[PDB]
Amino acid sequence: HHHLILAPMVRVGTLPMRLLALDYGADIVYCEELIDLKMIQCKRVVNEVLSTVDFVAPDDRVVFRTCEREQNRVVFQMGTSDAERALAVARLVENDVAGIDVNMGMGAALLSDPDKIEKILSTLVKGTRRPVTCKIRILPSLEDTLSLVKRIERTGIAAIAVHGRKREERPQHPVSCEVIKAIADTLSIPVIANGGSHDHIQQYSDIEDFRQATAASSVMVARAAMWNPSIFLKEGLRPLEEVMQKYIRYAVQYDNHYTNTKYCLCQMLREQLKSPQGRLLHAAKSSREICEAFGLGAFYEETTQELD
Ligand SMILES: Cc1cc2nc3c(=O)[nH]c(=O)nc-3n(C[C@H](O)[C@H](O)[C@H](O)COP(=O)(O)O)c2cc1C
Ligand SMILES: [Cl-]
Repeated sequence: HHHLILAPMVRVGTLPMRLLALDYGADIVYCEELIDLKMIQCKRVVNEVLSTVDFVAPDDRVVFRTCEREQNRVVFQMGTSDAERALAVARLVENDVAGIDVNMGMGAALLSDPDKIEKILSTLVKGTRRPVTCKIRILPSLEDTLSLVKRIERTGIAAIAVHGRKREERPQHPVSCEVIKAIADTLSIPVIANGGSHDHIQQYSDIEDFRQATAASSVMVARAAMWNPSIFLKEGLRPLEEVMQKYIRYAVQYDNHYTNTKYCLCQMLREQLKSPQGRLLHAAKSSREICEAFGLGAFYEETTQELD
């Protein structure tokens, strides 16, 4: 069995989506990118009410929320440009996560500064027992990409995710499978293929096809999982209505901010946002209003009473 990974996605990658992807067969779940400058201000809070581990900012906002169900499968992705700050964030979350990822697709800007990438990654590798990973974008020239990935490997990281697109490449531009294959061949660490949604990934069987075309260790899915998290289910895609209700149940059970639930459902609805249900969802001013838009009003009242 080759690993099915939920790609890190800002706003999308909150707890309900990670748990939903796990239900449908994802082996590893990356969280949304969280900026180190925000994380360093947080305190670890055990939440008995929700049975979660919360990372709470001084304004009482829960920045990251995790639970036991995903403890051995959640990869924390940080946005960082400083090694000491990166390590302090890693030290905060390491007991509640299975991996620490560094965003290098801060982000794309880091690829132009390999001394910084190297400093941050080597500091993380030496500072935590958790496997350290990074997610990169391919460089304009193959030789530069190959030198870069070898230099990153020499830091001691556990694996590398490769989005087969260059910094200036829009989602409409095709992915470079041949470049991902060149990286996988030159490295002894696992290489995770990425950048395959829509153009290559529309159904489950497409995942293994993308892995074989890139000769990679595993596949990381973003857009296709965002549109329908049941993309990870070997038996085939589940009806969207069924997936959205399953999503809302987790959003309510783990007290997800209604604007975040609304955003994730909007991403799944796509063209169906013009339907009466898509309209009810856009108008929703609370979690109860999202639930009533999807026939989960009674579930909301029952769940709420138990949590209160
Ligand atoms: C809504 C959205 C948010 C994203 N946020 C992140 C992020 O937090 N971290 C990251 O490294 N990449 C982020 N990405 C990039 C994806 O992880 C991924 O590299 C890209 O979508 C290509 O994979 P795909 O073809 O499976 O969608 C984001 C992509 C989308 C669609
Ligand atoms: Cl990216």
